[PDB]
Amino acid sequence: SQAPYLSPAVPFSGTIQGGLQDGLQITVNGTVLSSSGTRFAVNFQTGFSGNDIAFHFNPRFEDGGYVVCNTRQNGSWGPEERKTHMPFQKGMPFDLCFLVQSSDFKVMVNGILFVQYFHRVPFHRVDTISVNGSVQLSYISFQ
Ligand SMILES: OC[C@H]1O[C@@H](O[C@H]2[C@H](O)[C@@H](O)[C@@H](O)O[C@@H]2CO)[C@H](O)[C@@H](O)[C@H]1O
Repeated sequence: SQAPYLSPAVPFSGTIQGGLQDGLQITVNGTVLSSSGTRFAVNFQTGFSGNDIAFHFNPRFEDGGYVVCNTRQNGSWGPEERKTHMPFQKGMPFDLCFLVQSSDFKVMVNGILFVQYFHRVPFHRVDTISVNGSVQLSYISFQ
């Protein structure tokens, strides 16, 4: 029920005005760049530190393309999960939707379930979404 971020410049760090509460659905619509950059990441975190990211979703256009999901606590990366699926094209706007559940995040890419990720830390300590890399952001919205 929070008014969306329209065309946010991309290194971006903005507030989830009440934190992640269960049921919440968050769309990130953007478009991957053809710059030399070969990664971007959408991070759900505690604050603007970026030292503790409950859920780091990091698509990479290297090694053939693969997305890495992980969780940062006090500046130290837990074990990754990887899909080798890569749901994005350079040059095409994705509708990327994170749905918040009791046990997990369900990440839909263009309304098809891409990965589901199980919370390692609790989710209602998360107050900030940040995005960086070779992506341009049309919008981030809250539902
Ligand atoms: O796991 C998310 C972070 O990975 C970092 O690099 C990893 C690399 O992914 C992995 O293959 C292994 O070699 O350990 C590295 C530790 O730094 C990224 O640089 C970071 O941005 C996160 O994406």
